[PDB]
Amino acid sequence: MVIATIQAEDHSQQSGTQQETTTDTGGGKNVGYIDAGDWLSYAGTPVNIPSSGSYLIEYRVASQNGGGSLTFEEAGGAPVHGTIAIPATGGWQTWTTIQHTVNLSAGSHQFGIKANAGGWNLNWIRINKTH
Ligand SMILES: OC[C@H]1O[C@@H](O[C@H]2[C@H](O)[C@@H](O)[C@H](O[C@@H]3[C@@H](O)[C@H](O[C@H]4[C@H](O)[C@@H](O)[C@H](O)O[C@@H]4CO)O[C@H](CO)[C@H]3O)O[C@@H]2CO)[C@H](O)[C@@H](O)[C@@H]1O
Ligand SMILES: [Ca+2]
Ligand SMILES: [Ca+2]
Ligand SMILES: [Cl-]
Repeated sequence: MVIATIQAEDHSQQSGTQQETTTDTGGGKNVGYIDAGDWLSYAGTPVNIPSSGSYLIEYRVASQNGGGSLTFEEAGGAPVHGTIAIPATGGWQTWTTIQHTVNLSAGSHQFGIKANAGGWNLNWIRINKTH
């Protein structure tokens, strides 16, 4: 089941990005202007992970030219949970949902996202239990 949908713009701390209106389905905002080394923290909204095992993490992303990469991690930078490439969608507001599985320990987590490479926008993240 879905543990949580986290809107990208609901970060508690960030470095180097900016919010903008999104035209994706449902409206609201996206995080843009993401460059290599930029980061977002969700430490202000802890997410309880009910059991140790596999979780499918989904990212609602847009990218004009491609080349982007992110790491899904614990806020602060360690441990790291996984990395995923962001494909080109051909527009800054042409959206798609990408997916990877990570393995998480049970308990209270504070998540963060680090941009390894830029060129992508983020609308929201969804964390799913798949074990
Ligand atoms: O890897 C070496 C390179 O590091 C670059 O700087 C990194 C830095 O080493 C790394 O620790 C940092 O991780 C951030 C982390 O600082 C930040 O912590 C937040 C926290 O989430 C927030 O809740 C709290 O309020 O404030 C903290 C900041 O004081 O969390 C994010 C998300 O988890 C982490 O990615 O990131 C830096 C930038 O990439 C150097 O710039 C480079 O010179 C060096 O070679
Ligand atoms: Ca930036
Ligand atoms: Ca959003
Ligand atoms: Cl970059």
